[PDB]
Amino acid sequence: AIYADNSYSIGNTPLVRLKHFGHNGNVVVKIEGRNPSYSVKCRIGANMVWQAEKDGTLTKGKEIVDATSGNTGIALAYVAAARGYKITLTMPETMSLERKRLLCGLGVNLVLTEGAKGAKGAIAKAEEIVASDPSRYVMLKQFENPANPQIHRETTGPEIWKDTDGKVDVVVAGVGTGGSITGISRAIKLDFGKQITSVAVEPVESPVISQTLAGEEVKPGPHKIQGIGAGFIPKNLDLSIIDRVETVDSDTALATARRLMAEEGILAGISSGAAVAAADRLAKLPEFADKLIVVILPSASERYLSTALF
Amino acid sequence: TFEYGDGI
Repeated sequence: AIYADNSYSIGNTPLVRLKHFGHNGNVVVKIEGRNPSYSVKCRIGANMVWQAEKDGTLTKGKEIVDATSGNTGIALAYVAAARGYKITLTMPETMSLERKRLLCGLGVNLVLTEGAKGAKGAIAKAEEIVASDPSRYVMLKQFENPANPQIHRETTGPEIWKDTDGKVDVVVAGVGTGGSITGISRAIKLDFGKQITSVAVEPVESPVISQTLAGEEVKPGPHKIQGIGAGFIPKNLDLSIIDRVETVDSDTALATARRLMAEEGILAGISSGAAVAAADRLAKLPEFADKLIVVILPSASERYLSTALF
Repeated sequence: TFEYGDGI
C-alpha cells in the first residue's frame, strides 16, 4: 500500500544467501541498509518517536534533543522531518563533514561539542540543553529506551521468522545499543517459541560483554567498527537472552566488508563485516554446519566511502 | 575510531 510518511515504511528488509561464506549456503544476511535512512536505526528512530507520542512525552510543541554521532542521529533526523518535529543533535568535532552535511540537509539543529571530550562531552551538553526547558525538550535515549528493542521484537524478529519459515537456528548481530539482538531474540524465543542461538558480536578491542560474562576486568578500548563496541553494557542489551559472544577485530571486520562487496556484490558497512566474520566462524563449526544462520547487516557501504573501508 | 557509545 501507501505509507503516510517515511517513518512508516521501515523494515521488510530482504534475506540474501551468501556464497563465499559459511558452508553450502547456511549463512544468510538481512540487509538493514535497505531502510528509509539506510540503516537498522530507522526502526528505532521511528518507534521511539511513536512511543513518545503515544505516551505524551512528545507533542507538537516539544523539541527533540539527543546525543548521537551515528546512524541513530540520521534516523531521528529523517523521522523528525517526516513528522514535523524540530530536532537538535549534539556530537564531537570528530565527525566527518559528510555526516554533518547530511544532518544539516535533513534540517537538524547541529550543536558541536569538544572533540577531546568525545561522546561524553556530547551527551553532557545535550542534557544541559534539556535542563534549560524540560517542558520543551525530549531526549529519547537509545541506550535505555525500551521502544528500541520493542520495534525489533514486533518487526525485525517476525520478518526473520516469516522469511525463513521458522527455520532460523542462529541470529548473529553486533551490539551497539543491544536493541536488535534483544528484540529479535525475544520475538523468536518467546513469541514464536524456538530455542535458537543468539550470538552477540563485539570488537576484540573492546570486549566488555565477554569480559563481564567471564567475570574479568572490564577494559573498554578504541576500535574502528562503527556502530558497535560502546565500551559498556547498554540497558537495551538483555544479557539473559544471549547464548554466545563472538569477538572480531577491526581489520578482519574491514576485510570481510570488502569481501562482501567484491565476492557477494553486497554493499555493506564495516559492522556488517564484523557480524559476517563472526557468522562465518560459527558456520564452519560442525555443530552449526547444518544450521540456518541469520546475520544482521546494519548499514550500507556508502556511509563509509571516506573511511578505512575504501 | 569509536569509544563510549560514539558512532552509534
